[PDB]
Amino acid sequence: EEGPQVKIREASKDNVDFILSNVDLAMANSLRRVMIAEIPTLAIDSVEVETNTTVLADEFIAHRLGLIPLQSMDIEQLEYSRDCFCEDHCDKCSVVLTLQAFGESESTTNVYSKDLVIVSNLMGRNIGHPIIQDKEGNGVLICKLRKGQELKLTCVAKKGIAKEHAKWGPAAAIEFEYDPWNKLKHTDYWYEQDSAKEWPQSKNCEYEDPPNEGDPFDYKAQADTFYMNVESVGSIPVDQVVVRGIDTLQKKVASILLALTQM
Amino acid sequence: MIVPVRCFSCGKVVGDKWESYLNLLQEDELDEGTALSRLGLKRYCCRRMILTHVDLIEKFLRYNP
Amino acid sequence: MNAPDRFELFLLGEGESKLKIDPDTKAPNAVVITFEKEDHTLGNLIRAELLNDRKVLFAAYKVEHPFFARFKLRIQTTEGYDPKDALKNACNSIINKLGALKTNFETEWNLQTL
Amino acid sequence: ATLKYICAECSSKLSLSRTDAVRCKDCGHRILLKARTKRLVQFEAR
Amino acid sequence: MSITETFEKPQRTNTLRMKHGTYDKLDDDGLIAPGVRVSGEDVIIGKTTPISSKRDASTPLRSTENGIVDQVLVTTNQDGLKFVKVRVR
Ligand SMILES: [Zn+2]
Ligand SMILES: [Zn+2]
Ligand SMILES: [Zn+2]
Repeated sequence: EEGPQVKIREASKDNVDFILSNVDLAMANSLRRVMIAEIPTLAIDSVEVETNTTVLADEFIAHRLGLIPLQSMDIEQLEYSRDCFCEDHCDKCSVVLTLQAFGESESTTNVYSKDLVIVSNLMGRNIGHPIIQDKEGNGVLICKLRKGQELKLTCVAKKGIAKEHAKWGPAAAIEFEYDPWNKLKHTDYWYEQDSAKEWPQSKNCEYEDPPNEGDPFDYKAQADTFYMNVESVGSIPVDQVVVRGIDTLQKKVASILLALTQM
Repeated sequence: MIVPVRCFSCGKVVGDKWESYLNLLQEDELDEGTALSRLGLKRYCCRRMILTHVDLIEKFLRYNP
Repeated sequence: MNAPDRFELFLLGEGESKLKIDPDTKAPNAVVITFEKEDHTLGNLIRAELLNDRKVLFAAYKVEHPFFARFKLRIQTTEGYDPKDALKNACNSIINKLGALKTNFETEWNLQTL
Repeated sequence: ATLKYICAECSSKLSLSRTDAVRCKDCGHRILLKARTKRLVQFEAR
Repeated sequence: MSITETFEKPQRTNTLRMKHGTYDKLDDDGLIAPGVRVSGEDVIIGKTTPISSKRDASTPLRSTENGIVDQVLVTTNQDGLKFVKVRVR
């Protein structure tokens, strides 16, 4: 469809190894940054501690809670708490969850993220569900209790972005490479005896044509064709991270044309 | 204290693989390296996260008060 | 304690506008736009695009201090060509370019088996 | 109802004022802990 | 002789000797309880002293510090004195 060009190599519920082509490095890189820091998501951002006899401090547990990946499928149908016209929080802008655990058995009692319970009305939108990916349906191990120890909390999820705090980040890592063959000469290889022999060859060198001995430096060739690979943290489908990233960046660029308008 | 929820460097959820790492060692008698790799942890930043953890809560739990 | 809030990185404080346009004196047909609550993501993007336009004599961006979230965009264009227009042409060219990418992706994503 | 002070070892809830010495019941320990307040504490999950 | 000190909430009487802090967090036993958040120059240990009616002898939290009361201990010395230890997290 003319313009940017996607060419997926791998795909799954966790990673999207693809190949952006026919685009400026800037755009490629801008998208890379947006996926990392500006894609809306839901995450614990308030914890009320009623009972805590655990070996961990409140802020310690609180901190971890906020790091628990939460379902953010329909995150767009959840207003930012700072915008919402209510007082503090409500179902229109926040998801409330509870955690109640008691050291009953004699063996250590594990408090996972599955033990979290939504207490607010989700209104039918896929949101707030603690993400689970372990072959045991336990999820993230929040804390541990000895017989007698108790923990009664109340978390208030909220929509946020990574820029404000990494917890709100939907992405994990983002492989990024271009010109596996240093034809553009964007880098000067360090060596002892042999540049090529000492430097490991990249995966993407296969997906490209090795330079030819005689050909003089192609001083016009620019930087297009970037070999990426996104990895979702779970709060959002892998493909979504990309798509929504592309969309978010698109919004920013638009928020500026609108500024020129009312200017 | 306990398995950090995410890896400091990339954020990849790692705080949901402690018990698995442990079993992969005792029950399956696998070596640390071969174990972390089977947990999807390929980049040394995530690998170190688990391989270097110290589950001090176990000893903490050993107190009564 | 002295550290500013995190939202200030993307939220405009009171008495602030997303764009500040001023006439450059060092040269004709030049402007210096101050983008508030934005960083390298936009600066280098709109910058790279403004460069594809041949009727654009000058385009550069810089964040004067990493503590604050804002950057300056300076543009120079041929007589008759308004700099505020090159920014429009660039923005639109981006939005379109990105839109096409969003489509090409949601397509290739379908032809996948996993 | 209530639980002003708590014992260090037996963890048995105590509660007394002045002239009431500074011990606990059964356990002659003289430590005692303040016991967490009821006013719920809020936290930034950051 | 008969000149003791008492852990409690002082609110001025014939002396007006207190400090620029805020005793609004001490319980009647003159001690904040675990869970309470303390900062600024708040009073952690309110105490009085009648010199021969109320002269402030209370321990305020450190200035450039601020956290949450992690624990309070009320013991007795080897002689018999009443001891107080407030751990702030
Ligand atoms: Zn609301
Ligand atoms: Zn990592
Ligand atoms: Zn006792």
